[PDB]
Amino acid sequence: MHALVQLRGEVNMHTDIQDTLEMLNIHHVNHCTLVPETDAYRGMVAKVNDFVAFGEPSQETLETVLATRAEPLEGDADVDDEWVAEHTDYDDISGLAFALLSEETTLREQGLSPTLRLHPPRGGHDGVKHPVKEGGQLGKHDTEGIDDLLEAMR
Amino acid sequence: ATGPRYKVPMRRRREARTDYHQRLRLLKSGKPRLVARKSNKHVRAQLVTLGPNGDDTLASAHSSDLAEYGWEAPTGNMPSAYLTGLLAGLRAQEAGVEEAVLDIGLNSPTPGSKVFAIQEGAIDAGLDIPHNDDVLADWQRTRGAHIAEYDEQLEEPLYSGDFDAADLPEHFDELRETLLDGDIEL
Amino acid sequence: FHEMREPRIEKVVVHMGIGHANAEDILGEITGQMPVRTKAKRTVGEFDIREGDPIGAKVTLRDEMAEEFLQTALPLAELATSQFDDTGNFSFGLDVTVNLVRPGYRVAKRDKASRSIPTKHRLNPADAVAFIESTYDVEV
Amino acid sequence: KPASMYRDIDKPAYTRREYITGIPGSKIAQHKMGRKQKDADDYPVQISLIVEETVQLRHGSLEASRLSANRHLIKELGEEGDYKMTLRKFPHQVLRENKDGMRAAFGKIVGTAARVQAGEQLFTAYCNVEDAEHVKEAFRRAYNKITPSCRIDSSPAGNA
Amino acid sequence: PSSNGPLEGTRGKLKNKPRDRGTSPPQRAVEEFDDGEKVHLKIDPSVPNGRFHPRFDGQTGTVEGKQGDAYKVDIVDGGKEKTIIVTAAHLRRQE
RNA sequence: CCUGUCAAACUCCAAACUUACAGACGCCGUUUGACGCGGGGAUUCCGGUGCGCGGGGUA
RNA sequence: AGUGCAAGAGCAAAAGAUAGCUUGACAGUGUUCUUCCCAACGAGGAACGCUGACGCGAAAGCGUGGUCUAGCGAACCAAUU
RNA sequence: UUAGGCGGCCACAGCGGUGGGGUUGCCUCCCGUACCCAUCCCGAACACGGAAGAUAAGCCCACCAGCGUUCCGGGGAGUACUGGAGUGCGCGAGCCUCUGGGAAACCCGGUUCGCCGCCACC
Ligand SMILES: [Cl-]
Ligand SMILES: [Cl-]
Ligand SMILES: [Mg+2]
Ligand SMILES: [Mg+2]
Ligand SMILES: [Mg+2]
Ligand SMILES: [Mg+2]
Ligand SMILES: [Mg+2]
Ligand SMILES: [Mg+2]
Ligand SMILES: [Mg+2]
Ligand code: NA
Ligand code: NA
Ligand code: NA
Ligand code: NA
Ligand SMILES: [Sr+2]
Ligand SMILES: [Sr+2]
Ligand SMILES: [Sr+2]
Ligand SMILES: [Sr+2]
Ligand SMILES: [Sr+2]
Ligand SMILES: [Sr+2]
Ligand SMILES: [Sr+2]
Repeated sequence: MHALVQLRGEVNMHTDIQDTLEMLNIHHVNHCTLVPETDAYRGMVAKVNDFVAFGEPSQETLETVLATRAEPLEGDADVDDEWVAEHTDYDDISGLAFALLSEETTLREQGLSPTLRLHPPRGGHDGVKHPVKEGGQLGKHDTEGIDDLLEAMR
Repeated sequence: ATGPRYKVPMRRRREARTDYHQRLRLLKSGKPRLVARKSNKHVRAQLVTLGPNGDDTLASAHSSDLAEYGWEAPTGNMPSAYLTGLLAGLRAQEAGVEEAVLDIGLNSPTPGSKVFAIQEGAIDAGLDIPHNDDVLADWQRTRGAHIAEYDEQLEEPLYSGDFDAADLPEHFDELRETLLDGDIEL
Repeated sequence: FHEMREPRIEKVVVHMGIGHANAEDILGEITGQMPVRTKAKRTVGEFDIREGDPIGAKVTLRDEMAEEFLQTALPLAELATSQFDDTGNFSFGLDVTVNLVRPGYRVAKRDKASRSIPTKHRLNPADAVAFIESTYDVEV
Repeated sequence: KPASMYRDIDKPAYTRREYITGIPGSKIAQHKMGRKQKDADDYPVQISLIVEETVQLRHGSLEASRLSANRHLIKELGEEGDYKMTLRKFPHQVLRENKDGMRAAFGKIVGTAARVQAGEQLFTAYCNVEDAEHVKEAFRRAYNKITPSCRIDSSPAGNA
Repeated sequence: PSSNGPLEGTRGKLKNKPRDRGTSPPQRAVEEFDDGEKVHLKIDPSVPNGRFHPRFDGQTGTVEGKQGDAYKVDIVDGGKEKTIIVTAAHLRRQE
């Protein structure tokens, strides 16, 4: 399971690439979604590779982001362990995080919006003109690299 | 053979065994094919149908299995050819086949020949086959009369082994008589 | 093995390449059977622009007709090794061509499952000179 | 005519002589110099002139450089010296010039040039350890008459 | 294009690979398809008749009946539905 | 035999890629009716630039 | 090679050659595609049917002109069946 | 299939070569022209009639790789080329990095001297 965050805006990006992001439920910069590692999904992230940051987050990090940015399919009801327990097939955020990372369920299945609307990266990110290996923030990240980014955008 | 761009003919073409242009025209009918073939000593009739991995023979008769019904005579002649077609035809009727188109392969459409005798034989068995009566030898020749008269110009028996001296087209009648009959064990 | 390997005469082709015919008559007498007209191809400067038109005549003899002819024909020539083909043929002269071959030559002349004769069963100038020379005359 | 007009590969390959007429003759006198009756194998030293940039070289330049190169080898090793040099490229690319404004401008044929990718050997010489510095000097003169910068690379020759 | 005839720009698609040259096997020229069957359209260079417009080479239509021995194949050209008359010789079952 | 070079109107080879159809996933639609169909009203048929691929031309 | 003529393409028990026979270069009426990719537009063209009448072939079958893509013309008026 | 017929794929099947096989069996070569039929001339072929001989052709079985072909390994080569991205480099033609794909020639070693279907048959 990979966490996907759009880091580059829609202006001037190929339409078929913008549509791909929308099919992955991301319609804004800094919006994040969790995608199963399938051959079908793999082609999609590969196509959006130059306008996004992605990788597999750690259990803890996922839990931090879910607690802080997860939302109900509809409504403003805050999502905490109690919400999780009283609305999902899990006991608390941790149980959800584990099931997601192991690809057993999806935010939608559990009555949660497929998107995590993150905050701008505190302290800024590594730039959107170069990939990770070159010192930028675009492309596939380390579990640690992805964790660093997601946390800065908690 | 010569190089990368060299064009080798289809196998059945190299072997000089199948006229593909005639085959196509044959298959365009949608009907089964009464495959008439001949050897120096024997004659073969097959009812063939088209198939996924190749042709499908639904019924057949070889001049050899003629003795099986009382034939002590040679097998590379007119009476043989006719009766062979009739046997194959009869068996064809058995398996459900009702119509056919004559496929004489690489043989010539010579009037009165054996491939045409095979066809008259198959037709008499009740099979519907597009044909032309005036291209078939006349009844007597089919019976084997032409060979009787030849043995008339005797001085030395036409046949080596003794099946008879002046031969017998009447034997043709017996066998045909035996086939047209129901009892027969096809 | 030798029986189905010993050479034989397939055909004796006697022809007169003229160039415009009247000569048919003699060939008919010297050979014994009807001759055939010979047409030419391609236009020819030598007032031979007409494509299909009599220019020669030939006769193909087989079996007895062939030998009965060669009997009183070969004595008229002075056969030489050079005058022999690579297939075991030879012609002298009015032309007289002799086509020699082994038993099952038909394998390459029939309509069904025809096949080209293997270089082993093909006749040779050497085996050719012999057979012939082994019958009323001398070689070189 | 300046080379700036043709040195770049900014046009389709135009070589088909069945569709092109009036092609001027090449000014290249020879492609094989020195002792051509001998093999390059019979020599201890082999030095080539390598073009550093991809370019087109008009036949007029090939002849000037080759000439000034071989000319030196003749003056230093003799009109029969024990060496051999090869110009391995041929001017296949036909060039045009539109010599009436921009209307129907397809140019008339005016020459030929050889396309050379960077890193390729334009010339290659074979000599004896003695004349090694003479062949190197011939190339110094040759590359001064062709568009790109070149490398004088020494192939077989471990006599350093 | 310099001209607009039906065979304009068809050099490649209507030319046989050297070894596929010569009369084609009769089996596929006699093949029978059922209505509804998906069939790929591809003209056989060696077969003169029963062809469709070259522009449709590569389509994968649906047999929706026949006319004489030829088949009526349904396709969607861009956004427009068209019916193509074509003989088995230029058809192949899908999958 | 050896040795030196090529092709927009060459090809024994041969991509990336584009493309028909289908299944799967995704997204979307069945009160926001999608897809498709019929009808009313247009405007429009001087375009330009960057990037990629070009063709002409010294440019 | 040849296959009337550009070019590209097709063709070998043939689509080429020779021989013989024949007039389907036929009447009526359609389907579809093309013309005009997508996407509406005429004449013209092609492939594919049905009906009628025929030619050749043992027969399957082939023949809606020439192996395929150029060789074409509205309304009004006239002549013709 | 101890030799046959009709095929599908249409060279992995081609080219070339070696060895083996047939008394009433099979296929042939083979013998022979009264008939059906046949040759612009020839029973050569086509067609018909038939068994004295033969396994030399063909054919079938076993096999050989030199040429041609198919596929595979290792090398060439993740090279050549390339879809997506870049305030990376270069006076510039152009190049580079990241990401996703990925040859061809050729060399070397294997594979390939057909596979399969239906019918008939000591
Ligand atoms: Cl036969
Ligand atoms: Cl069409
Ligand atoms: Mg909400
Ligand atoms: Mg920055
Ligand atoms: Mg092209
Ligand atoms: Mg007027
Ligand atoms: Mg008039
Ligand atoms: Mg032997
Ligand atoms: Mg710069
Ligand atoms: Na004549
Ligand atoms: Na073909
Ligand atoms: Na029209
Ligand atoms: Na044998
Ligand atoms: Sr240019
Ligand atoms: Sr320079
Ligand atoms: Sr394209
Ligand atoms: Sr036609
Ligand atoms: Sr004979
Ligand atoms: Sr400059
Ligand atoms: Sr790969």
